Parts: sequence; structure tokens; C-alpha cells
Amino acid sequence: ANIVGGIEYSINNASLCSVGFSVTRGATKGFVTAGHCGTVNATARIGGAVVGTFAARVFPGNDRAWVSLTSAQTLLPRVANGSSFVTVRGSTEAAVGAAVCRSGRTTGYQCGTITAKNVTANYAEGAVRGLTQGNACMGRGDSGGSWITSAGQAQGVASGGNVQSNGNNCGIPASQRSSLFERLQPILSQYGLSLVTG
Amino acid sequence: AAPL
Repeated sequence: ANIVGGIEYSINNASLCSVGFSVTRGATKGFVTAGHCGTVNATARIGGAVVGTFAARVFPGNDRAWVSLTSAQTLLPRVANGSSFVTVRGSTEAAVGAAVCRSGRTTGYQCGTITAKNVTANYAEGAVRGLTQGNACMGRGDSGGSWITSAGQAQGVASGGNVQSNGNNCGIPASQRSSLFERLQPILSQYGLSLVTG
Repeated sequence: AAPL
């Protein structure tokens, strides 16, 4: 499979999540995603084909993971935007007020601005701390997907938000949305990963 | 808030 930020993958033939960013760990290829998407050793599939397994994750507390893929997968420095792509150029962290977009299998590519950092989400499983909040909308299934600036600076992976009854927060005004992501920086250093860039 |  071609690994691109935003695409769907399934976990143990049950749940769906979105790919965050292609990365490497020495000769190992992988992608970063949300920790709540799978447990260590869960099987990830893309288009019905096994692509790898969860190598590590932290959730709750934090919300991160990386899936180590088979050597047959093709890592790409790109994030899906409809039928087009955003090139990943690095991971400079944007400040409050910067514009940012996110990509995932449920709502596609949505943009907004970062509104707050170091937010705590109180999920049924336990608190997740240190999240960054944006007002781009998101839906069930977008978790793990890419958050990136139009300039290509990868910001983190989707964790959660104030989902409404229709499964997203897209039918409420930007001012009322809370869409949270896990910062990418700490995930790269925690697992010794390098981002694939182009 | 809920995960996703």
C-alpha cells in the first residue's frame, strides 16, 4: 500500500482509524497514529491487506502510537487533501492562532486555527493531557489522522473532540468546536522516529 | 469529549 497521511486503516478487522505520518525507525518503516486506535501487536490493514502491527502506544494519559510496517509498504511524505496532496516538510510546531488543517477518512481535509495548547480531555478511559485544540471539524474515524499546516509542518495526530449526535462537530460553529490532537514532537523523540519529508 |  502507499502510506499517505489521512487514509483509512482498520485494526484487527474491527475499528477504523486514519494514518498520521509516514516515519522510519532505522531501517524500519512505520506510521504514527492515535494510541486509542489499537493495542500493541494489533493488526493494521489497508484495503483489506495486512500492512503491519502496533509496535507501541500510550493511552490514556497521552494518546500516541506507531505501527511498524512490512518492508513491502511505500512510505510517502504526503497528506491526502481530496485527490491532491500536501507535502510534509518538517515538524515546526505552530503557535496559538496559526491556521492548520487535518485529514482523515471520515470528514476529509478540514482547516481552522489552533485555539489552545495543553488541554486535558476527560475520556471515559481516563484523562489525556497536553493536547492542542483547533477548531477544524472532525468526525468518528478521523482519529490518528494528520494535523498539518498548508506549509507542510506536521503538528500532530487527531485524538478526539466534542462529537455531536451525527458523529462529527462539523454541523456546529467553529467557535464551539473542540478538536484535539496529540503533538507530534514528543511522539518522535519518545520512539526515536524520523519523519519522511519531501 | 470523546476519542474519534
